[PDB]
Amino acid sequence: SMKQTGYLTIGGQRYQAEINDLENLGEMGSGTCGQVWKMRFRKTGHVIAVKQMRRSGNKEENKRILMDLDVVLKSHDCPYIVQCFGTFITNTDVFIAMELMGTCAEKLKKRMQGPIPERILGKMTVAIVKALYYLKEKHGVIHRDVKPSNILLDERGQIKLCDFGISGRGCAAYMAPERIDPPDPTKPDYDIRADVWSLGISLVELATGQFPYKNCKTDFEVLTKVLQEEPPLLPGHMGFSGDFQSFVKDCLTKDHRKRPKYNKLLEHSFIKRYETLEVDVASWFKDVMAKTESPR
Repeated sequence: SMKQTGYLTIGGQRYQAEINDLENLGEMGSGTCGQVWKMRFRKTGHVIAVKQMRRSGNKEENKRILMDLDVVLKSHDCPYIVQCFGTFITNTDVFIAMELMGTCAEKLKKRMQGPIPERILGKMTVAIVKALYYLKEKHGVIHRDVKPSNILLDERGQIKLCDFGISGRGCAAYMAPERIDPPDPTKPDYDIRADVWSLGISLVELATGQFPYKNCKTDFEVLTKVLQEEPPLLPGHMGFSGDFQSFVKDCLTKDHRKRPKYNKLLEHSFIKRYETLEVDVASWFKDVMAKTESPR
């Protein structure tokens, strides 16, 4: 069992450590200053993310950080969920040391300014489905907020579900029909199928480089399109495999009673393919970052 405070376990090795052992390399991402830091563990050279939860901080927020951390700590055996290396507890702060990902899919799309290849999305789909399934099966957690910002990638070619909100209960953009409008009054609660829909939308957005409801000027207009319009499917003339089109058509079934749960999606040929097909996500990632690098 991982040493949950005063230690960092990284690689397979446990290191006694404390906050002064980390060099602060600044905000982990744009406007993350004061709260999530990129830091270098001086003893090993590892560069990690450190979330700083101030004791004086917002209480609801700290409650969510703690719930999410509880789930991350008990998700040590899931390869598809970002890992906690350890924590440091001082009189004024908790520092939560996390795996450092390069970017989320939302920032990746913004930086790319175009379609993300099918092969990359195949590996992504496998990782995220397996992460969501693990969460529900092991921890009883319905994620409730699947979208590109919660899908993380790195230069090692790993693709993992973000810790943010990973404990479950704008991005109304990704809301399933039945979540917008529970078709049964007497049994109103959406379930994991609503996250399936969100995954489908996310895939189409990433595959095309266009959010499927882009021409909407208000959040409510987007909800009206989700309900009134045919599900926004993959185009037929971008060379997408029939497996990918099917996978997405399945995820985007409007009638949630006919939409696959994770168990069923894990049988899909799209997933079976990308479980075993070798895809060099690492090289791809490094290449596209290099091609889109702005001078310092």
